[PDB]
Amino acid sequence: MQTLPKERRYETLSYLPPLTDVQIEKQVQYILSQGYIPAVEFNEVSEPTELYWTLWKLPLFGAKTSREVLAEVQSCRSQYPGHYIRVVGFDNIKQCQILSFIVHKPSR
Amino acid sequence: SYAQTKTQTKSGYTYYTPDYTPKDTDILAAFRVTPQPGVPFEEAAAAVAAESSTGTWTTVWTDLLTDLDRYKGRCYDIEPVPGEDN
Amino acid sequence: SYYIAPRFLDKLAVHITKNFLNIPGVRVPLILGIHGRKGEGKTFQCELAFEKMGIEVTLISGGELESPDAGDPARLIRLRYRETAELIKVRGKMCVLMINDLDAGAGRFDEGTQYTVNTQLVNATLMNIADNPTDVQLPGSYDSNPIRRVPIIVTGNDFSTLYAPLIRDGRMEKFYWEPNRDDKVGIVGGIFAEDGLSQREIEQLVDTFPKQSIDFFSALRSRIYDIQIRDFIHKVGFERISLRVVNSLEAPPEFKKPDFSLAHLIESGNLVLGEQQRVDNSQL
Amino acid sequence: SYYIAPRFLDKLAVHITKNFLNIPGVRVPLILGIHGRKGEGKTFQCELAFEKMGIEVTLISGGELESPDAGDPARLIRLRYRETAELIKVRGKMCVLMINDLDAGAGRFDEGTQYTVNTQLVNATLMNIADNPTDVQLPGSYDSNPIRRVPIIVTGNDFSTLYAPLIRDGRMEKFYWEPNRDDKVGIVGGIFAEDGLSQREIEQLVDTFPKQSIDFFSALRSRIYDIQIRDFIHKVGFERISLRVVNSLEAPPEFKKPDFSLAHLIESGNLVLGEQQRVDN
Amino acid sequence: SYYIAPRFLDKLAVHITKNFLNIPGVRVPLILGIHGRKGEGKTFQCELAFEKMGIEVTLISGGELESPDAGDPARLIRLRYRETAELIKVRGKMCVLMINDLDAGAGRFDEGTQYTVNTQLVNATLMNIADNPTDVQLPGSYDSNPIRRVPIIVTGNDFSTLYAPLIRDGRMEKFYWEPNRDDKVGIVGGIFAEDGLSQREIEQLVDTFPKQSIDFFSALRSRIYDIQIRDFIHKVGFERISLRVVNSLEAPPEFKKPDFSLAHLIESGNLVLGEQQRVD
Ligand SMILES: Nc1ncnc2c1ncn2[C@@H]1O[C@H](COP(=O)(O)OP(=O)(O)OP(O)(O)=S)[C@@H](O)[C@H]1O
Ligand SMILES: Nc1ncnc2c1ncn2[C@@H]1O[C@H](COP(=O)(O)OP(=O)(O)OP(O)(O)=S)[C@@H](O)[C@H]1O
Ligand SMILES: Nc1ncnc2c1ncn2[C@@H]1O[C@H](COP(=O)(O)OP(=O)(O)O)[C@@H](O)[C@H]1O
Ligand SMILES: [Mg+2]
Ligand SMILES: [Mg+2]
Repeated sequence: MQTLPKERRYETLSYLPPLTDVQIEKQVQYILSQGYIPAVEFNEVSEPTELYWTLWKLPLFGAKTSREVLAEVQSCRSQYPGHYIRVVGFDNIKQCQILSFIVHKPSR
Repeated sequence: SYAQTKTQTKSGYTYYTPDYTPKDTDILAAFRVTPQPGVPFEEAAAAVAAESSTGTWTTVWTDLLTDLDRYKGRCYDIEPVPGEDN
Repeated sequence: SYYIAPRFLDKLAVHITKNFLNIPGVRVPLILGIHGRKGEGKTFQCELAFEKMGIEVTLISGGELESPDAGDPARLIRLRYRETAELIKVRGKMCVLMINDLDAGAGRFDEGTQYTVNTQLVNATLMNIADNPTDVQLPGSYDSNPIRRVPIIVTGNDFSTLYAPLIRDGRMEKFYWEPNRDDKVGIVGGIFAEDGLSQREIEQLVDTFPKQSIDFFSALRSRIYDIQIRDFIHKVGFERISLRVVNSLEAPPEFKKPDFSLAHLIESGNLVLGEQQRVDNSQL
Repeated sequence: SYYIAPRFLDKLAVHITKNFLNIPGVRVPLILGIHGRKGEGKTFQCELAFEKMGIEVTLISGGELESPDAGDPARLIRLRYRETAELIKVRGKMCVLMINDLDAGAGRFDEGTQYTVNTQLVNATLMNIADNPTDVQLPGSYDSNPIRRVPIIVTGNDFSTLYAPLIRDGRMEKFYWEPNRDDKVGIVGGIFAEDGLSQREIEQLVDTFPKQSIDFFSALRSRIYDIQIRDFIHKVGFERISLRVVNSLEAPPEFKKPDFSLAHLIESGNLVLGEQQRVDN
Repeated sequence: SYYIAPRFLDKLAVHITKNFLNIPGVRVPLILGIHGRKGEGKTFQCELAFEKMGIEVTLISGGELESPDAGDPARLIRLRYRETAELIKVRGKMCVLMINDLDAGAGRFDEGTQYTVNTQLVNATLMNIADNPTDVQLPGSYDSNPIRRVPIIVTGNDFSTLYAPLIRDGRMEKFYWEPNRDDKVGIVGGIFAEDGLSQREIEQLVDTFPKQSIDFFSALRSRIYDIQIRDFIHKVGFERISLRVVNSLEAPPEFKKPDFSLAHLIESGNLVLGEQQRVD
């Protein structure tokens, strides 16, 4: 028998081992293949109560390749090293978010 | 002059529509319209259908997050009034 | 049992084996083009040759090189090339990609005839593969991985109507096929080998009809079998000839070997010549 | 060991250096075009010149400039330009983008030929990069960051069949390649350098076949190996020539260097001419 | 300090003046179109003339309304026309809007040989403005108040057949501008004024190439550093030309002012002639 350690979680895909740059590339590729609009969000604090995160620039309406999305994540990461960063996917027809996952956590 | 016929290969990939047929679950409206001098009939009808529904001539980032054809009123028929100008 | 000309066998054997060998300081052409008059035995003798050596063939039709999608015939040649490259790695034998009748694929005839971008891009793609055999890629998938070199055989009627930079000594080895008297005697003799004719008789057959393609003599045998077949149709009857060839649970009809003589063969050959002349001497 | 023509070398070296150097007042063209006759040494010689100077090359295929997606090939060029632009900032040396065989990608064959929207876009993209090399951005981005200038090398067969605004004095420096007597002697001399021929003999070979492309000499060079291979196939046998060459656990067959005499080479040269004459007829 | 031809200036003056003037009984063409060979300097002359006059200019790219992925030409030409009209009131000076390569620079091969959907839109938009210049309407926010009329200039190689109505109506004026000997001397003289060439020298250059575009003579100045660069490469050596220049912290390369002589220009001229000859 083993007792479970107390650890803070971050919604979807937070239980799996930390995502590699190849794995994040594959998840973003899924968003573009379905035809959803990718967007980057960032926040100072991670709380269950708050549901709005400050939008990074604007939604990427004209994205052809997954490399364009990852380049926008790296721009926000270099600017804000101590902020949480997540990737969201807007659907226009259903008018709802389809995928949302955290890509960066505050360094030290 | 040299004219030719051809076969081709293909690469592949908004308010006044007279082709549209009204549905059984639609709200229909009749307007008696009088435009200002120097304004076309089809332009005036398209202006009424736009301004009474959603408006939105210029597309913003918020507008692209939704369907544009789903929530939109359209003009489908123009009929002239007998013995009257414009 | 068919005769293959030694000239034709040597030219094919050398070009293919040379590509798989890596002789240092030798630049080798990837594509072998064979061109000549119609029905001289370009395609047929290839299929005899590949069967003898027991090497794998991938076939591209000439009329396949046009589609309603832009740069889709160009995509096909790359795909078929990569599939052949896998066969060498797995099966462990020589493999050959063969594009037959390329003249009708990517050639311009007159000035009036309107064409499409695909013709331009098919010729573009064939030049690239000839340049870089190891590096063939697909659109949307870029991976740095070398693949094995595959030789290509091309058959055509006329090469004059084809993009010039694609036909040069470095990029493509050229071969003209026009069989001589000795080649004719050997090939025709190979067709009638089972029938049993003397050497002098076979000489006479070529002498009587000298300005003739190989196909002429293979077409000659078909006309000798007419009488036997016609008589068979009559005995069965026209009413129920159909339900006796397609789906019948009976032993197939047997035919005896007709009297293969010089006199009979000559008469038949004269009749075919008359049939050819009729189409040539037509008004409108 | 291969000879590069000084004319060809000096033309490349200036254009590439001039792009990286900044001289006030002077307008410098971004693209250099090399055009001439088939198999005269346009692609081959560029490779040699990029080896001696030791510079990084980004290649684009000719027939890559059309896709069953609208916009897609035009996006390809901008992406490859920016990838080469980053390489300069990282590696710390010259980098060049070469598009080979641009005649069969964008070039209008004739009036008859019908084109799509993709061919329109590729001409439209190349005009933009040639005007604003420092300011290149992808269609629909929020970056807009000044990037490094990258010179472009372009090779083709006929520039007469190529969009007219692209071939302009300020936009593209054109260059015509045609080897002379001295140039031929040098190059052909470089091919047969291991063979061992006297100067007089080399002169005679060029004199015999004066109106010939460079590839023509390489064709006969490679051909002085046919008899050896043919003899090898016969001894092994036709029935087992595939297993003896593909999946063999033996030693590769060695081939002794054939006789390279002027009389034998002229004989072989006449044979190749005879093959071309037969096609021509 | 570039020379302007008197004829070119006159044609611009009269068109702009007459439109702004308010003389009764007189009809004036709104649109002026200029057609000529490429690298004649039609665009360059227009920009210069406006500076001397001091009149504000609005420029619209030919490729900006020709591209399929640009927007809407019909909505664009209207928007630019209104904005130019606002300048007159605020700025208090004459304002002109001009278009370059209306049927060119799109990337298409035809160059007005075959019409497009986009080609039709410009014709439609222009015709509406030419008939009713005083009132121009956007999709929304229709204003009753009139706008000041604005002159339009257009430059190209040639004009399409679709425009023939306007020209017959006399609503459009077509000017064909071709350079002469006197014009050549002026333009060539202005380019090389800073270098310092005698009158006799300038005459010789034009005489060497009697049938040449204006662009060619301007392009000659660029190939003066070629000898210096070629000689420089040799001292450095081919092995390491790149590394020193591309990404190394050293003194930047220094070039002495090129000597200007007629002999050098003739030699350079011949090379460009040869290249252009072989390409076409
Ligand atoms: N060597 C042969 N032995 C027996 N029959 C042959 C032989 N050569 C040709 N034939 C016959 O003649 C026909 C000639 O076929 P091909 O090889 O297609 O000629 P071809 O020159 O390739 O035709 P083109 O130019 O593509 S229309 C064959 O199908 C055989 O029936
Ligand atoms: N300088 C050289 N030294 C040794 N071999 C050369 C040399 N130049 C050309 N060759 C040979 O001739 C061939 C010519 O190749 P290319 O440079 O591709 O010709 P090209 O002018 O680009 O032909 P097109 O117009 O693209 S088809 C090479 O593959 C070599 O075999
Ligand atoms: N009067 C002039 N003085 C100096 N350069 C001129 C003059 N006219 C034209 N040019 C040159 O012409 C080129 C631009 O040509 P452009 O005005 O676009 O001509 P076009 O519109 O007829 O094609 C520039 O290199 C510019 O220096
Ligand atoms: Mg055949
Ligand atoms: Mg080449």
